[PDB]
Amino acid sequence: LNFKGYQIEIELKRITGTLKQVSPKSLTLTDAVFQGVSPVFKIKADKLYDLKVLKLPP
Amino acid sequence: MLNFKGYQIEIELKDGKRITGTLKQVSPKSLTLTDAVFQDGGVSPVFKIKADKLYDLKVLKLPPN
Amino acid sequence: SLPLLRPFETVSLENAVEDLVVRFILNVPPEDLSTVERVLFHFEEASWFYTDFVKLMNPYLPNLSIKSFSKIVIDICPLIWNWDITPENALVKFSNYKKTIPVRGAAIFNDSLSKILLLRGINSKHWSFPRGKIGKDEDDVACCIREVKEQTGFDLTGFIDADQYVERNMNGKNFKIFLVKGVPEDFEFKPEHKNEIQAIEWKDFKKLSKAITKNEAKVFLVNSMIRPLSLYVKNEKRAKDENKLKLYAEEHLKSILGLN
Amino acid sequence: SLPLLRPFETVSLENAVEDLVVRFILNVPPEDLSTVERVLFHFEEASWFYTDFVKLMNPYLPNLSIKSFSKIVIDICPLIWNWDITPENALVKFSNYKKTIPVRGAAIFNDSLSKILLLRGINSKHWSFPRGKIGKDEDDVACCIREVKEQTGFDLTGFIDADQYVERNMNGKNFKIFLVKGVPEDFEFKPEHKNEIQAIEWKDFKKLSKAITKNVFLVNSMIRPLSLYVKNEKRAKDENKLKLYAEEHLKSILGLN
Amino acid sequence: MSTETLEIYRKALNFNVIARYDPKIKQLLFHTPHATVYKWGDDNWNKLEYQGVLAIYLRDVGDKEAILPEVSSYDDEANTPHVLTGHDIYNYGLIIMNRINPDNFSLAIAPNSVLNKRKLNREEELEPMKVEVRDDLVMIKTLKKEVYGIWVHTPEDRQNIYELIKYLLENEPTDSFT
Amino acid sequence: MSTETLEIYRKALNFNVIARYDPKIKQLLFHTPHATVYKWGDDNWNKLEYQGVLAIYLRDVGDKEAILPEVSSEANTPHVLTGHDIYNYGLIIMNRINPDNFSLAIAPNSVLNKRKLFAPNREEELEPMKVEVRDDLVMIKTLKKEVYGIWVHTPEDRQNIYELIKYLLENEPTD
Amino acid sequence: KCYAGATFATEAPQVTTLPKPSF
Amino acid sequence: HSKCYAGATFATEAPQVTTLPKPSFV
Ligand SMILES: C[n+]1cn([C@@H]2O[C@H](CO[P@@](=O)(S)OP(=O)(O)OP(=O)(O)O[P@](=O)(S)OC[C@H]3O[C@@H](n4c[n+](C)c5c(=O)nc(N)[nH]c54)[C@H](O)[C@@H]3O)[C@@H](O)[C@H]2O)c2[nH]c(N)nc(=O)c21
Ligand SMILES: C[n+]1cn([C@@H]2O[C@H](CO[P@@](=O)(S)OP(=O)(O)OP(=O)(O)O[P@](=O)(S)OC[C@H]3O[C@@H](n4c[n+](C)c5c(=O)nc(N)[nH]c54)[C@H](O)[C@@H]3O)[C@@H](O)[C@H]2O)c2[nH]c(N)nc(=O)c21
Ligand SMILES: [Mg+2]
Repeated sequence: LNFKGYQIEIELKRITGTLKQVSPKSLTLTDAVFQGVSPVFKIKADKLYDLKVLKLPP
Repeated sequence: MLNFKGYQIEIELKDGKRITGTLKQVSPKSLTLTDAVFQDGGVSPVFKIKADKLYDLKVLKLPPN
Repeated sequence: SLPLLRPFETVSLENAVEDLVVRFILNVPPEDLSTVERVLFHFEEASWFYTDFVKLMNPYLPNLSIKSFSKIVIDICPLIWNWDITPENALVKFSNYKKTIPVRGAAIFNDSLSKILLLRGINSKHWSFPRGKIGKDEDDVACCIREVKEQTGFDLTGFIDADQYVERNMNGKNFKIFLVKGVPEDFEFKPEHKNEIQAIEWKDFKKLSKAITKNEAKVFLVNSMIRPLSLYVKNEKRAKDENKLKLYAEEHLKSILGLN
Repeated sequence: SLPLLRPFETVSLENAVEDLVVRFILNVPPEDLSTVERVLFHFEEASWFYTDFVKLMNPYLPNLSIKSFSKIVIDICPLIWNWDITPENALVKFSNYKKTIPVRGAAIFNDSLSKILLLRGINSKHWSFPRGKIGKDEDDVACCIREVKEQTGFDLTGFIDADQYVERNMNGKNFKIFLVKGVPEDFEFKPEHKNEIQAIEWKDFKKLSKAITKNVFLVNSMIRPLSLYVKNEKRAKDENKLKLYAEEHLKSILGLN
Repeated sequence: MSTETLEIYRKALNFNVIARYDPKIKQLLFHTPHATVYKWGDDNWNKLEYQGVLAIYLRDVGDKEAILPEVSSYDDEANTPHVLTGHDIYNYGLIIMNRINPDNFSLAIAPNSVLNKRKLNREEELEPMKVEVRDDLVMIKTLKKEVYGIWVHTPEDRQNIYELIKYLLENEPTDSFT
Repeated sequence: MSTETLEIYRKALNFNVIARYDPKIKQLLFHTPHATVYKWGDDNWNKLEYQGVLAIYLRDVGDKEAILPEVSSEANTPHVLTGHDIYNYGLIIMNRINPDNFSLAIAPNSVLNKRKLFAPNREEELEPMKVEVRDDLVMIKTLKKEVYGIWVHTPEDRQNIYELIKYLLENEPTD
Repeated sequence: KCYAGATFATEAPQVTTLPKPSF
Repeated sequence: HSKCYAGATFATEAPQVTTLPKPSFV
């Protein structure tokens, strides 16, 4: 049920990062690269148009 | 068939700007849409775009059939 | 974390019943002591607790049902029974109260909508969806999630869409069963409480639909809700296929043009 | 629009040559008459046009090699030949030119990466990729789609990634073959020209995977970089069943819909 | 090695060859080295299987009793034009000697002044032609309402094509223009 | 049927029962009808399996040889204290989930730092507790360094507990 | 005839809304 | 001997149907 650690991309500006946790309301990333790097990045589903996943931590 | 005419298409430009329209015809170099709506505002009955200016493309609906 | 003892293994039935009284009935907030029903829910929890835990800690205790349990409790701790109703008549009023409590449940589907997850209770009887009675000031999706987690051990947080549901009123009992898809048939479903659920099994939804269209079977609610269910699986399977064609398309278009 | 006759049916050989000369050499833009190598390509397409069509209309006509056809052409129309070099020496200069021309091809895989389509022309007897020479101002992809569509009769316009390829050089000749999958085995394959290729077939990528490791044209020189691709592709498909799962599930927990 | 000699031979042999396809050709009026054809249909352009040298020529139609010959297409297509039948009244012609297959591209050209004589059954289904040039494409609407688009290799000929066809439509035969 | 009778029976019976778990209980100090407990680790709260009435009580440690009992038989589970019984106060949740109750020892800061002044330094290493309220959650840093948060049902009690706990930490213990 | 169980049965908040200890 | 190509110089110069103007009489 957990997908934390998947390589994730979000859009509006595009953010790429590692999934720290997901809830119906909020999404957290680590080592987020900016279309800039940040150790912790907090984003809400309100500011997300779309989401895509490419790579897994296995 | 080689044609995807009637598919509902949404494309993106350099600043994440998105154009939505119905696929009129497609070739390796150019893409044509009808009734294109623009994210930042404005409609157009026919819209012709070159593959050079496209950063990503994704598809929404199938043709009504 | 101070070390405590385990008196339930070594106390007489009377002191064990007193323990259950301080745990379930004596210290609850005032609203839970307002009506016979509100407290009878606590009697019920205490009886279930006795049966599941303390009776298996001290095998010298007898096997009680909620009726005998209520008898003994009102015997040993008379100061908690505030009304002048026979505990039996109070029990009939309890069932009457339960009769009209909304029930929220979930029709649960495999990602390939071939099978649907159903369960049967201790009196095997028929099969139905995981379901439960609504709590105090609780949303229907919170109730559905909580009750399917207690009945199956599975959390339906991300899977529930609050608009896909079926609603049926049978005897003032308002049934609402949500529609969910994409749960793994892999998961091992255990109930949170024993003596509640007899069996938990997937059923072939096509064969089950043909079976409910019998000449006259083995099912509760699902037979009453079968056509909205089937409709849901039609839109979902068809939508999966359309997502396949769509994917084929977008990949081919990104081949005709230049992704790189 | 206007009803045109078919002179090729009843016309003498000299005049049929004249028709071909009008079609293919007489009226080409000057850019195509610059060198002997350039004009000889128009001679070549003209010869093929004679064999594939004109010989079919008038069976009373002779079978003409490229050499013989060139002879008859330069004899019947001497004004379209402005170099004093022998045509049989000009043919060897021609081959000196066609050996430095790049060439693009395709690795054709089914959904099951069991089979890979290769072709066998009449003379070689050793199987090889579907490929061909580049044209003027042509994307390598468009090139590949054109020649693969020619030899195998299949349009690859929606099956090619500009990044999944591998290239090596033989003798100054820059080769380049892309890697495609998902071609339908069911759909038939035919050369667009009847007289170019004998057989176009595929067998299991494994059944003759290591038949070449005894030590088959060109595919052997790029089997290892190809092998990496096919295995990567199978386990990436088994992965493909999973990435979808994760994607849609994460999408349902948010306002993606 | 002579330019003038080769020019003469080119015009002469082109005439000799086109004559065997259209026996009523009388004079070559224009020629361009390469041209590609597209047909308009389904509100879309469709590349046709025609490619080669293009020529516009005058035709002899003084005989008022000659009917266009009857040739079976023999099918060696998805969409093929209507081959004109009936009496030969078409002053001008356009042809593309095809490099792709042995079927050449053909368009008849008639002035409006000729086709509006229908007044006073007809074997003809003729409507005034149209021509326009835009974005370097030469678009033509034929006498039977087919719509084609010719793309000429040499750019300065594109306009030159348009201006010729337009002339041939506004005036009756004269033997007067390039 | 009399409010004064029922409250006395509640206090007396609560003491009688808690004494069967912590025999060293001496006096009930505080009680609240319902309380849920969470444990903190991995920078997010985890809801434990304890739920029910909460009681803060005084304990009897006049005896000095007092040694704690033992269980009849990874860091997710708490550490149950061993060694000398020197804990003046106790907190307990009477669980409605399963037979195991929630226990938290409470030793004031003075008694602890005074316990420091003892040669062996062999008895179990402890740490002064802390207590906090934030957005109606009552967080406690235990002697064993574990940190918990308590959600009490009755709103007025959320403050009360805190002050009381704080009181029990800051002051010397008697009566 | 409204609800079942304890009045406090479903009042416990989710961990995602709880404050950080910070001490 | 490099940069060499084959066939007619005009073989692929014809523009693709997606880039052509629409007639003003259809
Ligand atoms: C937690 N716990 C339970 N138990 C023991 O096992 C039994 C189950 O627990 P409930 O008492 S909380 O009962 P539930 O199943 O949750 O609800 P409902 O039975 O009141 O009613 P509906 O099935 S939602 O239906 C509502 C109305 O329609 C009628 N109906 C019901 N069924 C199954 C059918 C059917 O198959 N066919 C038809 N035609 N109608 C049907 C229904 O009768 C009603 O009128 C408890 O009783 C306990 O004995 C426990 N035991 C222990 N030791 N520990 C626990 O924690 C525990
Ligand atoms: C359009 N059309 C074609 N044909 C028939 O084909 C003949 C004309 O030849 P192509 O130019 S269409 O192409 P290919 O036949 O493949 O020969 P290549 O020399 O152009 O180029 P590479 O084979 S990709 O090789 C590159 C160089 O290295 C030499 N080489 C070749 N092989 C097999 C090997 C080998 O096994 N091992 C080594 N070490 N080197 C090798 C190769 O020789 C070359 O120099 C025409 O005659 C036709 O038969 C047509 N026929 C008709 N009727 N109509 C058409 O339109 C047509
Ligand atoms: Mg239930």
